Amino acid sequence: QLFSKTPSVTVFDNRGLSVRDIAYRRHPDTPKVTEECITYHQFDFRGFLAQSLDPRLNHKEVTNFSYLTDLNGNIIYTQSVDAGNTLVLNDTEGRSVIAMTNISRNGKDDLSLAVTRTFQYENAPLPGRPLSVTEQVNGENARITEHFVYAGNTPQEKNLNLAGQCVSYYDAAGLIQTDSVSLTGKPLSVSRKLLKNLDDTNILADWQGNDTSAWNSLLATEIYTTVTRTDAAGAVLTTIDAVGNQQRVAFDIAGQLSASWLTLKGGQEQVIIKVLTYSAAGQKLREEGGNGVVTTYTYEAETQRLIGIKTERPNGHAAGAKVLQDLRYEYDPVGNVLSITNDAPENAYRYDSLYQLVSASGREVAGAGQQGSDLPSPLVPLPSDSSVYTNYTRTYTYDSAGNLMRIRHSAPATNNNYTLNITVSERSNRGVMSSLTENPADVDALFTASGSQKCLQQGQSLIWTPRGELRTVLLVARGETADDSESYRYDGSSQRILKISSQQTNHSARVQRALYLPGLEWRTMTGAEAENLQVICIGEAQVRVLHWESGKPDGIINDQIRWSYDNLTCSSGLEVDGDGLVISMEEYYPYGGTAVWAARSHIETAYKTVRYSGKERDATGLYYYGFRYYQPWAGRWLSADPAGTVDGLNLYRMVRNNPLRLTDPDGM
Amino acid sequence: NMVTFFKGIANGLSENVCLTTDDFQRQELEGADWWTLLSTNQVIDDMGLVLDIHPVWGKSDEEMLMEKIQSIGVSNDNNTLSIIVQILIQAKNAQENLLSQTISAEYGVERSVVPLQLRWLGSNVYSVLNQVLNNTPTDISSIVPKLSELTYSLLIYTQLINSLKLNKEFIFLRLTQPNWLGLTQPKLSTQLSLPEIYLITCYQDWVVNANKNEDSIHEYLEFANIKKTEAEKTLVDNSEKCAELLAEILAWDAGEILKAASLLGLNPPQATNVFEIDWIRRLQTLSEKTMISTEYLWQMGDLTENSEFSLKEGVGEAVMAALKAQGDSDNV
Amino acid sequence: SNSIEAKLQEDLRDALVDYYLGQIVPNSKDFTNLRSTIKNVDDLYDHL
Repeated sequence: QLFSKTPSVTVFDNRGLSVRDIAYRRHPDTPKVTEECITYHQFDFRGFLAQSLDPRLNHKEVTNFSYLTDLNGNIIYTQSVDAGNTLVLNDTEGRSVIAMTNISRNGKDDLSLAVTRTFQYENAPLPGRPLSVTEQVNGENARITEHFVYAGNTPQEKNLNLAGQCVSYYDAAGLIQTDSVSLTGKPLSVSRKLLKNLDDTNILADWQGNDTSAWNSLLATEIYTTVTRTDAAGAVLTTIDAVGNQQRVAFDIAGQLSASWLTLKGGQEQVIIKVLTYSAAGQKLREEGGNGVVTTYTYEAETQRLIGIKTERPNGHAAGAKVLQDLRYEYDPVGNVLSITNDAPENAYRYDSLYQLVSASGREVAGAGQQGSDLPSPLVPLPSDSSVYTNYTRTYTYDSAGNLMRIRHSAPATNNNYTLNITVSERSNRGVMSSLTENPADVDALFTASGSQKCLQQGQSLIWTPRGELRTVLLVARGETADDSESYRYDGSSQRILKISSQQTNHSARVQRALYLPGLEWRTMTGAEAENLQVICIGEAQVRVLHWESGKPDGIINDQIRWSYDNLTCSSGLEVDGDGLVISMEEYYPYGGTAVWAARSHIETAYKTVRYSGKERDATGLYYYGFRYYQPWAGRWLSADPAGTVDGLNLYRMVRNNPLRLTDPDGM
Repeated sequence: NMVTFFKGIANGLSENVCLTTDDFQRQELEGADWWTLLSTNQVIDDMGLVLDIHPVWGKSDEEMLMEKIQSIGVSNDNNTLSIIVQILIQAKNAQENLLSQTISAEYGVERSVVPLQLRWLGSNVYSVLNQVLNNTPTDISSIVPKLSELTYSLLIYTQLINSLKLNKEFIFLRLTQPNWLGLTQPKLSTQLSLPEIYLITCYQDWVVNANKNEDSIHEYLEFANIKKTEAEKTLVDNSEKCAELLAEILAWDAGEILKAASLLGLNPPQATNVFEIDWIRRLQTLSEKTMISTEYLWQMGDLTENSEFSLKEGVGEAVMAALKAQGDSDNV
Repeated sequence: SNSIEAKLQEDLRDALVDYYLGQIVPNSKDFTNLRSTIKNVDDLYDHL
């Protein structure tokens, strides 16, 4: 095959370190040229890499990195033209001491933008463990972003197995009072308390001075503790989100999951499974949830390349024999997909020799329009029609370096053809769809000294913060009104513990506040009549469930349970009730634009936000991927992470661009 | 592209750069308006803009702004003068920085050296602002190509300087001291010829290869060049002192160097132009090759000239002496 | 190495040799009658 003679090579100095990258890359439809897909790598007299480049900068003769090091030669203070000069600094004993980034490009660069965090520790006799850390505003005030209050060794602390342990991680978003632990070292309870008002966007969550005798002003009434009991196997015996949600699980003779039963807040606990069958690889095979459908999955047993999946309501079901789907899938030697189809009409794909995707033709639903920063309406009810998902072609294009060019498309069924084109920096990964700016050198002015974007999707309000975190935003609004804005709390582990959005100006004043906790999302859309409702981690990958405290639905029960098809990409593309009828079916390009979006009923729109990639949508259409975030109109991160250096040069390098090249989306 | 330059510069000039009568009738500024005085003794434009003088190592920012007023003295008060210097320096800083921020940094321009980039174009910030107002050409039609030619020559200068990884002091002292270079010509800015380029080469080469700091070299060049030309000629003393200093810089015999100057007929002996040091250095390279008496190394030129034998046999024996002594140093 | 120049002296041998054959043979006021001596080695004995 013409794919032959595309090898990768590595070439070394006499020290024995690879002085360049080598591949042999060909665009298949113009096969005469194989690219100079090779690049510089340079290492010091200590054998440690000083430099590497985009080849496209090499004849431009401008450097891309800096590294600075100690005796023992570890990196200290270091820069790239995308990441910016950045520091984390550590003890002799490697304990962290301080962290800084967001420093300008003249060389006299301005550390008054250092965004500082610094760390504080035990003293003798105690071993020197971190009792605390503080933010410092660069050039300004420090505030104690957390404490890690280590226990003593009282008989109490023995009992609780908290001997010496952090009984109180006073923290961003409040306190977790770790307050019992097992002989198996597993925790057994911890009082997660929020802030005195967690939807207060500006109370510190910083823990200055003597002790919580002060910070009682700052910790919540929301004493939303968790409690736990454990097997000797360490698997969960039970666990209880002390607001009233709880869980139990059981396993086979070896240890695979056999059943689980999960109490929704103060309710009964009920089993999720009706029938179960795994593969011997422990992967699934033939399952029936409380949904009561036969679903089955079929794969290359050597590799679990799923050749297909079938679902029906079985013969003799409460709603009789009814096939619901029958998907089939096709794969290459290394295992890249090439096509998929289903019945109850086909789609197909192409890649560079690099496996860099280039084509993704298929079928997509009429009337959805050309993709914007939106989710359309679903087709409702679910079309039985053979055609409304009309056939189409879509394609991808990419830089010599790790950057996209364009997505290019035809909708011949409707002549709705168009192309998307990206403007990108002369000198960095800074770049966006050309209607934001067409200028590939103006475009680089638009990003922070930490390479996050200065302003939102089309210039809307945004602030980035310590832990790097974006923390307030104006997703969309009228006349610059704040009543359509959004903001977050997260803990020091960046657990996105609370949403607080407004969408209420001349509107239903149901303040779009939602908590997130162990086992729990608590949407609290307060004040029209407050729509206050919990949803629980029925899994994680999850079945899903709902409970109104207020703002009850029409025609719909509280505590209703539904299963969903987190597919080969975890993409939750279909949702089904306890009776084997589909609520909704939806699908999306690799670019994450929707191919299809449909439901059997209309207000079901309100009930589903975790979707493509299996990830949560943020409100506009972009996904909360899970620490970073994904924009589908651009088909990109809307978020840099220069920590991707471990795996690629581009701060916004999305994935190995056939995304199915890789397994598991954490969304950082 | 050019329109976006004129965009920021045309508005910001009128906004902030226009220095005013009240700026020179401030609470401390009693009596005659320094604004008028400098709008008479030309230092401030009728648009209030600073008449930006080119930087040179002969002086400094405040030294220049001080002399600017002290050379005539519309006010004798050191206080008023000094604070007015503070005022005009903040104004000039804003003026110059604004022009730096406005110039398409996308040109690959380091904003920090924009005024000296201008001075290599001969031009200055003030004349830039003058042309900026002459059309406020934030439009494609009013931008005359004479203006864009500057950016073009900047494309040249920048691709060069970006390969150089230049230091501002280099260009500063360069334009300050072409008399220290091999050339001092009217429009080098455009002639941009090989001699200049080789001067750059050997200059940067010496910089990286030298044993000591760049300013220690500038000190050598002051103590040799300016010192020799203090009077018509003035520097018998620093023959040895410069030779030893350069020996510290390059690790070779000061005496040998002095003799090299002697056979070059350079009086006073101090080799003090970049090309002179480079030649000397080439002599050192020849020494690093063969360690022969540079007297003879130079005498070797006559060998090509035949026409006589005694010198030939002499230097021939000299080559044998080199063979034995240096070979022995290569082998023992 | 001195070996480099160590050729020169053989050249000098050749020079002497020719100075014998070329100059001495016709210009020898000594040995003006006697000839033979066609080969270098000869005078190594005869007078050298």
